[PDB]
Amino acid sequence: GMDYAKSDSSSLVTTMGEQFRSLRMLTRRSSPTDVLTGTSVTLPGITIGTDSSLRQSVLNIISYMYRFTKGSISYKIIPKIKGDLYITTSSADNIELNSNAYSFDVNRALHYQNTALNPVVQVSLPYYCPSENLVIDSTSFPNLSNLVLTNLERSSNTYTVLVSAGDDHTFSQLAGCPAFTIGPSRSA
Amino acid sequence: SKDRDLSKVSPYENIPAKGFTHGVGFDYGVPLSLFPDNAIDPTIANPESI
Amino acid sequence: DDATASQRGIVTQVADTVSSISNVVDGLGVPLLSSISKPIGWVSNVVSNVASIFGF
Amino acid sequence: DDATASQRGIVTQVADTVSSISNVVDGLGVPLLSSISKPIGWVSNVVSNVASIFGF
Amino acid sequence: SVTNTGGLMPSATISNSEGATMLLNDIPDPTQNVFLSRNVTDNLFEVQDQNLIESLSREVLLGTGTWQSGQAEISTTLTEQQLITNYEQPSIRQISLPDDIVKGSSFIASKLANIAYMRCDYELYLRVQGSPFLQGLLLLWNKMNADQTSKIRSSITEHLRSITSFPGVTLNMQSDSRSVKLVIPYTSEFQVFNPRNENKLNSVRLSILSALRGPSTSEKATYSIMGRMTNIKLYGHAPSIVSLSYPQTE
Amino acid sequence: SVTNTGGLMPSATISNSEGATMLLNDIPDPTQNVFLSRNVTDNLFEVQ
Repeated sequence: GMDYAKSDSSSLVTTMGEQFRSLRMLTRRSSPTDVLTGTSVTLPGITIGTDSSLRQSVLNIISYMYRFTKGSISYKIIPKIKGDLYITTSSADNIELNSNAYSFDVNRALHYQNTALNPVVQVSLPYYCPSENLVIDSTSFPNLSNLVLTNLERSSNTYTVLVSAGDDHTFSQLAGCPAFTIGPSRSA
Repeated sequence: SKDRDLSKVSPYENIPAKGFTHGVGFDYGVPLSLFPDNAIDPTIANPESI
Repeated sequence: DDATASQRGIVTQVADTVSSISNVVDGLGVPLLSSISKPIGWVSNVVSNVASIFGF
Repeated sequence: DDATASQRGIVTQVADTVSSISNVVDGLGVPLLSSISKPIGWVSNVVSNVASIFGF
Repeated sequence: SVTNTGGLMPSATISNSEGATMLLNDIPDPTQNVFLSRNVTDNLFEVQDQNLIESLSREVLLGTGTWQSGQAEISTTLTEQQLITNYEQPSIRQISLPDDIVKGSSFIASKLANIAYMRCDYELYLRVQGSPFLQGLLLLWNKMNADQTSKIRSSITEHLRSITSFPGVTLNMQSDSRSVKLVIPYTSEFQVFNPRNENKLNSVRLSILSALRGPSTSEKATYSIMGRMTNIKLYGHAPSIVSLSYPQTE
Repeated sequence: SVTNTGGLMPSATISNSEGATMLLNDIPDPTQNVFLSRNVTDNLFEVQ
């Protein structure tokens, strides 16, 4: 080999409060995405990914080095105008145009919450797929479940959302890195 | 039958989500599913052992 | 061990196991996925047919 | 076992029993109602005449 | 020991196979005047035996070509107009799988007749030839499922330092053996596929990683690709026809 | 442990098959950065 290397000699506890040796721990941590104004709110599905713009979740950034995903994902939601709201799942087939029907009419799993008491909504979305694996941004399964939320009376509102990997979640197959920016934008 | 309770008054704090930025410990959120504890094992379908 | 993990009530312990490290390079290595595996704990019930499955 | 089920405080366990499956077709079968039965637990008190029944 | 009434009260419990498939409701009667034999003795030189799993694993030609100095070398970096437009890095050859084989080889195309679905694990073989005086360096590498994801995610990954971190193998001409082997594990959402339609996934590619050079200008050298399946698992019986996807109704 | 001269004095005794047919004059070199696995579990009804 012809190494000059001699192995280190340093204590772990002396300088910083923790140490981590995996990327999963960084992903379990929850981070902000983008503000969702209006009635027809659209949270990302478990297929996740493919955001434009430049602001983006940490999970969404780690997402580009891999190819497969599997497992449930978590959401925190903070409504701007306080008051109760409801959470429900749906699918493209599951929708109706009777114009007297509404989102409760399918009997999916439901979640109620008055935000005046508990401002921070916390919802975990499970993993219902036929296949053991999912290529990221797969379109091979059109009817995968997708989240929806409604106040009754169908009034407009904004939400501060922040996603995280579920404890069940993982990535697999290591593709190489995307080009990426690092510093603050130069000039104006 | 309606016997007196005794016990003790105990202090608390209303903090809705004590630590989500932490990399460890407790989800808190309710899964949208039948059965409170969904799970699957990631380790099985992996392309490699490590 | 989520049941015990929630019953004990402390954030830190999160169910211990010891992984089998391999491919050590310089005192650091890569854990096997096979040993990072943790119990699921509803499966035993579904296979053994506990009464609670039927709601009774 | 609702008393223990509430005292232990965890949602999952819900008092275990093992049912006697029958009429298996292909690895799946139908539990007897006789064995899905679970304790009621006030009846013992009414039959044994515990004091609490009389309010004293 | 009882007269057989013409079709009144036959036995109702009979069941027996004829072929490897096809169950049958009643037994044929083995009556005939004589039972004859095989006649011929073999009297021949021996030859190795043929098997189906064995037949499927046979090696197949995939590509062949010249390679020369004038061809472009892959870029270290990207610029804007090509970053927005999903630019792909230039290559000597690219090859789809497993179609190059199954729909590509009439032999294999025939051996898989009337079987419903299957699994496969590929091997590939690069064999380059040129003079001792030549200089160069190739790369043979595996682009993943690619097409099943977003156009953007198969775009920002094409540059040198990423290309060299995909699964793959390099080939210097300094080597005397001048040949390499590369293994491709099966990988998809679906657990099986019918061979005879457009089940196109993982695209193998071959790329220059150092320009060919010789004492004179315009030197050239030859190469050949070969490949074979392993770990195969065929599954099901069906008419040999193209299949259809979910929105479509048959 | 010897530098491989580009095609001068290769070993002359090598012989090995690739497919069930076709003998080959020299061994391919099994070098590559990673060795990956089969991925999918079967999850299916059995068939003959």
